[PDB]
Amino acid sequence: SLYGDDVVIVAAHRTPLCKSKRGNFKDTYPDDLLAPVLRALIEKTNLNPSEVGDIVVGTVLAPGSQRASECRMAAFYAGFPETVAVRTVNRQCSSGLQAVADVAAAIKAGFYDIGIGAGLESMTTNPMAWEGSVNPAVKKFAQAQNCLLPMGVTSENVAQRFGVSRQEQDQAAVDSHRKAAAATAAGKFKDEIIPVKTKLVDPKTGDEKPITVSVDDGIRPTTTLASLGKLKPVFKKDGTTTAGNSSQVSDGAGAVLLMKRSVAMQKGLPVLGVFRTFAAVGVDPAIMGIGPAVAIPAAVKAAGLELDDIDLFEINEAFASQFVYCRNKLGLDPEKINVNGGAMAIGHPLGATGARCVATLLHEMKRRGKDCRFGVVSMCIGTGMGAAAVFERGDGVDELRNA
Amino acid sequence: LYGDDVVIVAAHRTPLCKSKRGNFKDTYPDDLLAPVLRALIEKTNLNPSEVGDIVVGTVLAPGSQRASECRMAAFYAGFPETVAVRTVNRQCSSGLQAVADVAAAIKAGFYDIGIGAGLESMTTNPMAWEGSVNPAVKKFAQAQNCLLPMGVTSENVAQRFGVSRQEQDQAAVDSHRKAAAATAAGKFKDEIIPVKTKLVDPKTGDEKPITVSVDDGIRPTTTLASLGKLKPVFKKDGTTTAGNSSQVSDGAGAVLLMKRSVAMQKGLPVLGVFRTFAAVGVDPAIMGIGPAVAIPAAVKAAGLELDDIDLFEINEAFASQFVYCRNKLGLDPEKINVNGGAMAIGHPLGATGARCVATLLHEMKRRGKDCRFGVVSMCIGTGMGAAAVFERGDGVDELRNA
Repeated sequence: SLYGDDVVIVAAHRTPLCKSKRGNFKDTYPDDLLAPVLRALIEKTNLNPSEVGDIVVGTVLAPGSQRASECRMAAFYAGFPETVAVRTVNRQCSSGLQAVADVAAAIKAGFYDIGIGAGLESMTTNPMAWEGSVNPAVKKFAQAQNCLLPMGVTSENVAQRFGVSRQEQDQAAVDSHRKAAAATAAGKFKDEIIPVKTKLVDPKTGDEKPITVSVDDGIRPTTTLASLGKLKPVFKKDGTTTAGNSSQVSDGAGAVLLMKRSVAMQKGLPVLGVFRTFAAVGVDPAIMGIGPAVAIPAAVKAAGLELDDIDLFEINEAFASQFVYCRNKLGLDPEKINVNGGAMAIGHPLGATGARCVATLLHEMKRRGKDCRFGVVSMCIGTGMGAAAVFERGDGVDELRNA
Repeated sequence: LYGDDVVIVAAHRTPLCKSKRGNFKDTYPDDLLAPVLRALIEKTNLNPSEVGDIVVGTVLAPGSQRASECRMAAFYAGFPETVAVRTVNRQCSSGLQAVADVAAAIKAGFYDIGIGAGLESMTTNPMAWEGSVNPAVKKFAQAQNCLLPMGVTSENVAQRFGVSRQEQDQAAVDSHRKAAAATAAGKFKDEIIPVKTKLVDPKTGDEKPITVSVDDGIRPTTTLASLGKLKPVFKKDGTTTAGNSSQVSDGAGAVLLMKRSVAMQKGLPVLGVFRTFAAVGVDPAIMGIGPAVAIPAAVKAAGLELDDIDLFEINEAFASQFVYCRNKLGLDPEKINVNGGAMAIGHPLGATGARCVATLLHEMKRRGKDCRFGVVSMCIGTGMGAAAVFERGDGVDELRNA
């Protein structure tokens, strides 16, 4: 593997993430979430958009064709010419990270030299609901039947099977809001976030007003064990999974600009990160939350590393039950995980998460300096999968600062 | 025979059947995909746990549900829980995109073996927009043009480039004639996996077991006269009809790819070699021109000239654009869709790009070493083209027992 052939990240950005239905993107079309982050990649690197080989968008809930069309339209809004192709990918909860891995694979394979891996979801717009009938033949395959379990039921399965208590779950949620509030106040999301200029429509009156959205509106600084303790189980009468220890339903987008190192160098673009490895593995659909416990070791091993060699993690907080389980199972230092908070506090627009987390991870690794050399993005995946990617810290920031 | 080449060791498809009225009208999408996934591992005697990913190109359904359905299909096919699955969507090219994604992943070192597949049940999933359109589209002409009916872009191509009604209808006549001849000669037997399913009789309401083994959309009695009776579908004065457009269909295709060195280790004969892939953007208003741009790109990348291509599978989305692309590129009509195309056998959107790899490679196999290079290509809704160059595999010639 030649140095100049490394797949590097030269920019990684995200919209704020907002609460679906009631939050600040409730009246914002999906294409208007994606376009700003696509445009930002171009504008921040001064890249001619015609040089982009593909735009790959992880996105989960919408009718396939309409959403792929919306992504094409977003690229046009963002100033891309007709010559730049666009596509979507779906590996459920991992889709945004899958998109980034697809671009890395395509560059490594010599399909093109520059690509955009993005993620997009408007959970305001698209409900999570099965349409039409289920093949009765599913009765013959128990694991296929288990693909139909509500995600929240798999959460309860994990908590029950592995003994994750209500307090452990709620504590993780308290920690997520604390860290997210602290990071926001400390300016730690300023670099990654692209503010979105949109509007709010009053359903009561019909009045519209503009708003510029810059912060993740799901963070609740008053979240405590006591407040979380009052919430009722959502999926099981004597259960432990609640709205307060599950990811938030959210709207948002993320985008990452990747290219061959040699191309970045020729263009004089500071390197934010280097893509190293990616793993996507199957696990029991009934306990899909265990995904990261299997995927992280796979990706880390592929990189020639051990778990102790990873300095920072973005492990999605789909449910506190499975987040806590994975952290404990892998024996990871809690202080190295979701250091600026996670999806319980800032939300989980399904397709956006995997891509936006690359931005959150890399910008944090950037700020933490050269010792924060390796980072992992990982998440569990509905229907029983885990994905993980290993990234290496770029030196662009240091070279600029010490110029 | 470089050990790192991405090779195809098996490529198969279901029959393709007319949506709503054809033989898969009562067949769930998972039951279209499962048989082809199973066939890939049975025919190669491969333990399914060795497959690194199953990537399914599929277009019309709600994303999450269909990705779930694909995981379910893999379970039906006998794959273990450890094998991951995902879907991709680049509209009409999705099935070919899936194959390219697997080739890229293998080349990149992500895994050594993968399945690229395509699936569509157009019986199950309508092509209709949901919710409102963003008012912003009015400010971006090219974005607005993404909302044009595919059939309107067909008219745009026919009018702009002067493709007559007769030229369009003749391509359809040819497609049915070739498909009929190929079916009768048994030329689809290698690629087709018969599907055991159920059919509800439209007149009696009885349910019967059937085995579907042939494409049910072929109409050997198709003539210029019969096509002439048809009325334009998209414009009152149009030349695009149901008869010179692809059929709306249900079906699936799947391709098993691996590093050459792994195929060699396992003693698996090589059906084809993946060489190059291009996906390019074009004017949405004339999306049908996709192949005229994508084919030269993929061929150039492979170090070849157009004349070096021995066989083409260029999707017959609309005779208008099919004829345009054939003419624009100056291709030998005799080397394109030699066993018929989508006007005769159908176009289940996501399945087409994958099933065409099977159609292409099995024909290159039968045609012998002279048929060395082939291309799969198609236009893409919203204004893209895709093309892949494949090389004919040497099959048993490279094995230990050669």
